[PDB]
Amino acid sequence: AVVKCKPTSPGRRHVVKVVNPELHKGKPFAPLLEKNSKSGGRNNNGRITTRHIGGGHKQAYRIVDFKRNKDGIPAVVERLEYDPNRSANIALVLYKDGERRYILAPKGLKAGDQIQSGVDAAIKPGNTLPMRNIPVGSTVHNVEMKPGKGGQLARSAGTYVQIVARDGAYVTLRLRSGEMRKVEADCRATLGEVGNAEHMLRVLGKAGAARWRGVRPTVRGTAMNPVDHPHGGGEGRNFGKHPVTPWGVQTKGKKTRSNKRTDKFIVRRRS
Amino acid sequence: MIREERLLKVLRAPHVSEKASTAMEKSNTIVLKVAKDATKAEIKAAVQKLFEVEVEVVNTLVVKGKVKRHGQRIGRRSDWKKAYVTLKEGQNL
Amino acid sequence: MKRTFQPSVLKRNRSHGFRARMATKNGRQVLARRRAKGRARLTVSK
RNA sequence: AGGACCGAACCGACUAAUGUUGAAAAAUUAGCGGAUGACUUGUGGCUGGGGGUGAAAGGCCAAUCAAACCGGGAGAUAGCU
RNA sequence: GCUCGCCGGAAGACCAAGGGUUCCUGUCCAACGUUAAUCGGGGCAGGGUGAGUCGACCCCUAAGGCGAGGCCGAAAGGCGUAGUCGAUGGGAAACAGGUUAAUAUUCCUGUACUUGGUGUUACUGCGAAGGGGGGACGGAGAAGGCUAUGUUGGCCGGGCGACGGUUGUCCCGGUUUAAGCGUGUAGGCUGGUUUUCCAGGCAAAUCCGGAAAAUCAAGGCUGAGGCGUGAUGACGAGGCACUACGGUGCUGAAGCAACAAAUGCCCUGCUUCCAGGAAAAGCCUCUAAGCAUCAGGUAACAUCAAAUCGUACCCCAAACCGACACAGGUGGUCAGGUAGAGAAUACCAAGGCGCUUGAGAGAACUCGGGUGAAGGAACUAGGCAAAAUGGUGCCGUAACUUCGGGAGAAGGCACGCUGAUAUGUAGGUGAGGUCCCUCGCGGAUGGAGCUGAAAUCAGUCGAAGAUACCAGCUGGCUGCAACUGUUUAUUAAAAACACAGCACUGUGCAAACACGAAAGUGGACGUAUACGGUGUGACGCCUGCCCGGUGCCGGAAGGUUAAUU
Ligand SMILES: [Mg+2]
Ligand SMILES: [Mg+2]
Ligand SMILES: [Mg+2]
Ligand SMILES: [Mg+2]
Ligand SMILES: [Mg+2]
Ligand SMILES: [Mg+2]
Ligand SMILES: [Mg+2]
Ligand SMILES: [Mg+2]
Ligand SMILES: [Mg+2]
Ligand SMILES: [Mg+2]
Ligand SMILES: [Mg+2]
Ligand SMILES: [Mg+2]
Ligand SMILES: [Mg+2]
Ligand SMILES: [Mg+2]
Ligand SMILES: [Mg+2]
Ligand SMILES: [Mg+2]
Ligand SMILES: [Mg+2]
Ligand SMILES: [Mg+2]
Ligand SMILES: [Mg+2]
Ligand SMILES: [Mg+2]
Ligand SMILES: [Mg+2]
Ligand SMILES: [Mg+2]
Ligand SMILES: [Mg+2]
Ligand SMILES: [Mg+2]
Ligand SMILES: [Mg+2]
Ligand SMILES: [Mg+2]
Ligand SMILES: [Mg+2]
Ligand SMILES: [Mg+2]
Ligand SMILES: [Mg+2]
Ligand SMILES: [Mg+2]
Ligand SMILES: [Mg+2]
Ligand SMILES: [Mg+2]
Ligand SMILES: [Mg+2]
Ligand SMILES: [Mg+2]
Ligand SMILES: [Mg+2]
Ligand SMILES: [Mg+2]
Ligand SMILES: [Mg+2]
Ligand SMILES: [Mg+2]
Ligand SMILES: [Mg+2]
Ligand SMILES: [Mg+2]
Ligand SMILES: [Mg+2]
Ligand SMILES: [Mg+2]
Ligand SMILES: [Mg+2]
Ligand SMILES: [Mg+2]
Ligand SMILES: [Mg+2]
Ligand SMILES: [Mg+2]
Ligand SMILES: [Mg+2]
Ligand SMILES: [Mg+2]
Ligand SMILES: [Mg+2]
Ligand SMILES: [Mg+2]
Ligand SMILES: [Mg+2]
Ligand SMILES: [Mg+2]
Ligand SMILES: [Mg+2]
Ligand SMILES: [Mg+2]
Ligand SMILES: [Mg+2]
Ligand SMILES: [Mg+2]
Ligand SMILES: [Mg+2]
Ligand SMILES: [Mg+2]
Repeated sequence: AVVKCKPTSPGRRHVVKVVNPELHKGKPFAPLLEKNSKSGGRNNNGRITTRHIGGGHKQAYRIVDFKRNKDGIPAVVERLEYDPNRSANIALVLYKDGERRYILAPKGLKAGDQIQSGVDAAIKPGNTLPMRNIPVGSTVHNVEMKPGKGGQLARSAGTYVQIVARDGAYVTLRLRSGEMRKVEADCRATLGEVGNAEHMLRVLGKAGAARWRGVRPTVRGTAMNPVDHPHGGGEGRNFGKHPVTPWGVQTKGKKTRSNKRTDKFIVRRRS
Repeated sequence: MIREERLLKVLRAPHVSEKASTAMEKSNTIVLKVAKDATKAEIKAAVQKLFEVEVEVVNTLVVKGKVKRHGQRIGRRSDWKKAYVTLKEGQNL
Repeated sequence: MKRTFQPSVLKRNRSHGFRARMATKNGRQVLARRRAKGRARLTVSK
């Protein structure tokens, strides 16, 4: 459902929108809602620590079940919903014992579908199982890193993880980045891909669209004075230097990962 | 039961003026100078017991003292409390 | 035009008031200095 | 429907004249731009000086800014007047 | 006092902030007021601010602040849990009339309403730091139903006109009424009820959520306005009598309808879109520990209480911010008439002002404007400035184009008044009357009365009918930037910055990175369709060769190489 706006105005000419008629047009499930006020990139010292954040639409936080630890009880998908906090869509599910929860909506999951989590659940999209119980070569999403901690990998719209091999108490996984990573075989994964894969086909069309999402403008370092960026200065457009961050670190190709604690779980880097 | 001493403290002076006199003739109200911390109940009880009169309601306001000048020197008069207390058409204090 | 001083009692009290001075040792040093000088008015509170 | 169009409030500040010991330490008059938006505005809050903030002009941070203001080192030093 | 002029979406009225006696009265004119001053926001003295219902206080929380223990840090301190504060937001209740020199929803008169404590009666399962419900929420858009309000008619009171006419199809004025209570209407939402069960709501729940039955077919909640009452009252033009000439007192007619109509109400509604739209308490409901012929709750009545603080006055300003009685700045509400699309604009109403030096004269020159023979950009760096265009309806409109635009392209025609169409039309509103029923704020019909565009034909006046105020100059070639935005507060608004888009690069989550000696925090309650950095800058067609130098990435055979030994 990718549709382009007619050029009735200069700010509409290039707009491409993704609209899902399958989504709920009403209000979200109130008992699973929380407030999340905005930070503007400021930390508890009040200083800007991440640039280019501010403004944007008010959002309510939807408590989403990333653990899926309620094993044994089946559930039905009531509807699909828009989530402002993330790219992917979320689904409201009703457990047969009378409990309602939000889950990430995987690709192909519509109203009426049944889901189940546990060691003894069927291998079908939406169901969560320990990767010890999932056939090798399965497309999964919402992958746990530590058992019982909740899904942390492949959560954005359209993403998944490939279960490449299983030897010992460990499974080899291929991540969206191309990295090959070993994780413990007791970590749960949900079958299938994350839905809303057309999310990347959108074209914002105008500056105001980026402002609505809370992104503030980026000023090129080469356009400022030398006192406040390494790239600054010159009479006319001049560069004559190797590109760096505002803090002087070379910013085209220099590697920054330094974590010896988790080096043992990486099979190959994304390259 | 507000004590005898407090009742004897809370009344200071009648308020003499044209508006007070008119309140007396028209609405059967006496206007009093009372203590700054004196409450409506204390004023009512003191008026009833020392004036030997029956009271139905007490209205209170605080007067802000005036800033005047005594020979190039700044000087301010004190705040005070004034009470509009109504008598019930039978006592005529 | 819009000048620099836009009065507000609440903001003045919170920024320069007695409680605000007493809340940090530097503010208490301000009070100590102003008492040692002999100021008739220590703060903006009054 | 629209960072859509004309146009008041409102926000601004392109031209000209006046004023330049001003009515005003930045305005007035006639025109001028935006005017449902990246809009505007009230109240309160947070970020502190080699620091902040900056759709970036070295702009702004109380008529002060290529390093605020106040006090102190302090009677800095001055082959200069 | 009588004339004149000005504002009237304010130059009127009222809140908030800010100020603090500037408010009212008597007295005085030294100093202050850009002059005089008998006057004043000046001096001096007195007076003036009345609340259960307005606000604060109070209960509840947002951002944020503080923070027992705690974690961290040479010290000073930093951060933060349980908590506790913090409105700009949520939470009970009052209206109309009258009165002062100065207060009034506070005082008086009349009519109301809220909350709680005590006593009793009757009935009875009550009980929270806990569960559930609710409070509770966006932008835009569209009707429909109303009201504030206005106009006209009717009614009542008065008038008969300084100069031709004016007993009428004439002139002037008035024609007002609340909260509350009763009614539950236009409309909005939702299918109800009694059963039986259950991996859920941290345990319990009879409450909420889920599963199934049978029955019923209309129940429930919400809601402007209207009407009745409130009100045989109050108010009321005017009239009679004084007046200390400021004003005081008594009396008191009509007090109806039709039509028009909001940006206000129903509406926290409905339709729709994506950027997906606070919290907590009050409130309702459910049980646990536990009390249980007591407590405790429900309903009816009686009684008591609702403290304290603010309340004057200015508030687009001479009282606030600007050193000034300073052409500046200052958030919200109110919103009449004619014309008009209009909160533009012109003249007016209510109301408020003539801006704290005047009097003459009628030179140059300066400032702000009007008009101009013939010419018409010859001016000048440059058409700077000025002049000009300017409305509605209809007709018509090119290259180019991303097919939306270009476009109001260009250019043209009509425009006042009167009569007829039509004693006022198309349309709108709509009383009676009749008919019907689950009876009412009900439906069908009926159309009196009221209101009422635009068009046509014919005449008619002027030089001129969008006559004033108001209100696009237009076209042709070209550089730059795609565009809307932003910027050097106070000589630069631009071709500069940003931008949607593109690319390189880093980053596997205790992410990279940033702020922090640290604890922590942001990134992000995000997870590579993500986040940071860098350069370029919509879109179209595209983006060639060089890795010698410098940087970055990968490799470790050999050489050199620190502390150490
Ligand atoms: Mg960024
Ligand atoms: Mg960018
Ligand atoms: Mg520059
Ligand atoms: Mg540098
Ligand atoms: Mg150059
Ligand atoms: Mg070069
Ligand atoms: Mg009273
Ligand atoms: Mg009071
Ligand atoms: Mg626009
Ligand atoms: Mg425009
Ligand atoms: Mg500006
Ligand atoms: Mg102007
Ligand atoms: Mg405009
Ligand atoms: Mg400055
Ligand atoms: Mg320096
Ligand atoms: Mg020294
Ligand atoms: Mg010296
Ligand atoms: Mg020398
Ligand atoms: Mg006028
Ligand atoms: Mg005075
Ligand atoms: Mg006065
Ligand atoms: Mg004088
Ligand atoms: Mg005076
Ligand atoms: Mg401690
Ligand atoms: Mg703290
Ligand atoms: Mg807190
Ligand atoms: Mg509190
Ligand atoms: Mg408040
Ligand atoms: Mg008054
Ligand atoms: Mg009406
Ligand atoms: Mg409007
Ligand atoms: Mg008042
Ligand atoms: Mg000044
Ligand atoms: Mg003056
Ligand atoms: Mg002024
Ligand atoms: Mg303003
Ligand atoms: Mg006007
Ligand atoms: Mg002259
Ligand atoms: Mg002239
Ligand atoms: Mg002229
Ligand atoms: Mg002439
Ligand atoms: Mg001529
Ligand atoms: Mg001529
Ligand atoms: Mg000519
Ligand atoms: Mg020429
Ligand atoms: Mg020439
Ligand atoms: Mg020449
Ligand atoms: Mg010009
Ligand atoms: Mg002109
Ligand atoms: Mg005609
Ligand atoms: Mg050229
Ligand atoms: Mg541009
Ligand atoms: Mg522009
Ligand atoms: Mg400038
Ligand atoms: Mg400029
Ligand atoms: Mg972290
Ligand atoms: Mg560029
Ligand atoms: Mg370019």
